[PDB]
Amino acid sequence: HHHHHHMSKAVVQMAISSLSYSELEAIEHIFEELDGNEGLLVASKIADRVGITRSVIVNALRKLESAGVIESRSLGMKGTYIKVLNNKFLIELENLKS
Amino acid sequence: HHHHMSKAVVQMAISSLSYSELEAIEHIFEELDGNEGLLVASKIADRVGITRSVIVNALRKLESAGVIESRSLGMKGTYIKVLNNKFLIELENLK
Amino acid sequence: HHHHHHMSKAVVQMAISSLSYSELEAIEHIFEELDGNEGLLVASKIADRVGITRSVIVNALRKLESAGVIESRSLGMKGTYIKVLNNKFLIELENLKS
Amino acid sequence: HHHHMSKAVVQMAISSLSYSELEAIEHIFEELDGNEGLLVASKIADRVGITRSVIVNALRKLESAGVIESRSLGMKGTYIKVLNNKFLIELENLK
Repeated sequence: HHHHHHMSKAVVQMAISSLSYSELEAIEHIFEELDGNEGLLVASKIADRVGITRSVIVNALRKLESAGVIESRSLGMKGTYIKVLNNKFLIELENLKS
Repeated sequence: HHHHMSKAVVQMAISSLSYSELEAIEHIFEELDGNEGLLVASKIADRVGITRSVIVNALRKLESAGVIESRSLGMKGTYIKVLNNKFLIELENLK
Repeated sequence: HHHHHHMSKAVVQMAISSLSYSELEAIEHIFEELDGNEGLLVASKIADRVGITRSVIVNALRKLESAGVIESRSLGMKGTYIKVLNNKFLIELENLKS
Repeated sequence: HHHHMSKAVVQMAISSLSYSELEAIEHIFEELDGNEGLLVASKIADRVGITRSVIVNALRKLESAGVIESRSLGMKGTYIKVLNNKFLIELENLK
């Protein structure tokens, strides 16, 4: 049936295993402030809430993007515009919520 | 903590398998226990109805992924050891 | 320096290892009819040339897309519009040309 | 043919390493040969200038990827075997 999504799973799985614990924790908050597949992130709000520096938000972000799971864009000014490219991602995230 | 790389490795490995190759290990591994044991690809081809080659390179792939090991014995069988903790569970639910 | 591209490499590497030999061979031709990063593919021309059916072209294609290396779009009519999303891909391709 | 999954596995593994973790195995593995041997993470921390923990979980990751194995001995060392053919070359050129 399932058109072997696996590949998309694998990718996500990989992406995740590379995150640090702080980066992982940062990710669950980031993708919950999201409105489904695309949205806007203000890193300060996340940073303030979780008690970590924007670097870890930023880095978490890069790691994901470099694995091609997301794509993200400078809205200079206010936040950063995030778009999920991989359907299986939010499952895993939503899954292992701890 | 680290068990994601391992999941990844499994999904990576299992996702490079041809559809018929997936089917074939599906059965190799329903030939139970869950660590080690053996068969011959003759006895599963003349049995499930899939040629003895798809068995042989389905294996060759899991083994290239590091997911398993196999001393192919001296012709009288082919010994399989799952050396990847998580292959076990991650297999089960498959298509 | 290199902002750990690795992840993008890994992804590509993975994508590749899943292709069949015919699918691999099909890929080198597809991505050479390309004009750099994006372009247009007519699968029949490829099929005719390499002597394989459109299914393998199509499948090769899916595998890549599902690993998020490319994205591809129905131009119904004429060809299929292909876009490379991963910078490290064409290196590997261009690399292992055989 | 199949040696791509293996490359993949290596790039996968090595890409999950922290920058300092990469640096640390860089040296663990310049402590040469190219299959097996040992050290202690005490003797490389009080040596290269990186703490003994980054050594320990850099290892834990390569080993979760299946790239290596380690019986951590009985405190008097820590035995390392690269069990992945291609880790060898793929390491070399690193950042």
